Amino acid sequence: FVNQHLCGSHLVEALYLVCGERGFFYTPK
Amino acid sequence: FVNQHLCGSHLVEALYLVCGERGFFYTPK
Amino acid sequence: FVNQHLCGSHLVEALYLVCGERGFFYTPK
Amino acid sequence: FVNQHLCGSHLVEALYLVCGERGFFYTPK
Amino acid sequence: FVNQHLCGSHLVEALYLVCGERGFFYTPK
Amino acid sequence: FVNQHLCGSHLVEALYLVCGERGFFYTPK
Amino acid sequence: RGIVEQCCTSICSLYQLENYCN
Amino acid sequence: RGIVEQCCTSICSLYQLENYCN
Amino acid sequence: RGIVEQCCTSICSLYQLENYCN
Amino acid sequence: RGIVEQCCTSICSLYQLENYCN
Amino acid sequence: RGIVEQCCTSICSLYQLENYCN
Amino acid sequence: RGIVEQCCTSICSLYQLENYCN
Ligand SMILES: [Cl-]
Ligand SMILES: [Cl-]
Ligand SMILES: [Mn+2]
Ligand SMILES: [Mn+2]
Repeated sequence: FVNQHLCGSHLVEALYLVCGERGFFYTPK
Repeated sequence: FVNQHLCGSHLVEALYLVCGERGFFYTPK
Repeated sequence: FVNQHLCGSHLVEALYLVCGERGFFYTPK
Repeated sequence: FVNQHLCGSHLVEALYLVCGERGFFYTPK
Repeated sequence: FVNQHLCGSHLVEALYLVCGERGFFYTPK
Repeated sequence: FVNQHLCGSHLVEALYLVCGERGFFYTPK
Repeated sequence: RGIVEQCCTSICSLYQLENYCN
Repeated sequence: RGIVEQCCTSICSLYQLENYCN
Repeated sequence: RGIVEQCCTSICSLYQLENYCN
Repeated sequence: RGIVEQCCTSICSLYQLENYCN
Repeated sequence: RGIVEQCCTSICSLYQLENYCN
Repeated sequence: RGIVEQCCTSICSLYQLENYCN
């Protein structure tokens, strides 16, 4: 995996790719 | 076909924008 | 909506989602 | 079909790159 | 059809994430 | 072309658009 | 009955899309 | 009222990014 | 006669794409 | 353990971003 | 025999995708 | 002449990003 700060829509898209068919939750506050 | 894996990449970018601080649960299911 | 600085290609894609069928102008200078 | 709403997301990212400081008008029309 | 030019945009974003510091060669070929 | 710092997945996608059918190498270290 | 079906065929506006937020 | 200065340097509300729609 | 038709079917190079800039 | 603070402000390993999968 | 064929039809997981890294 | 140092840390012209094409 990439070793970087993942922010904004990038972190979303990473979650998308990583979690796959299982899906994910994004609650940033 | 409609490709739902390529579409799902756009929708999660779109939900990221539209929900903001609220956040969202995504499931390709 | 998201409450963030929207820069570069992100601000483009936001305009795309927000304006929709009406379309938009991007003139950044 | 060709999906023009998903394609239009790519093209506006592409115009953002290619036009730069010039900018562009986009209309899905 | 499957559009390989629009798919290739996603895959190179995906390889960017997955390879990280390793990097990758891409060829739509 | 855009006159900006191109980093992360942005620089990837730029390479994608610019190099085209010839393809590209991304080795960031 | 649900997002992938509704937003991938026809365009979904931002108003349709808020229904999927928390 | 320049879009970069407005939404990229500052933060734009949804209403303020609609100003830039056609 | 126009971008969505021309750049969504066949690939459009950067040279084709500059025709749509200001 | 908040995802922004974890992966955007700090850097997350692959295992730590799987915590946020369903 | 190769990425565009394999990852554009069926989904490719991250594990399939590492095979294309250096 | 390293692509990150060239185009991400500094700014690259179009000709300089073509160096990294195959
Ligand atoms: Cl960024
Ligand atoms: Cl697509
Ligand atoms: Mn970005
Ligand atoms: Mn796409």
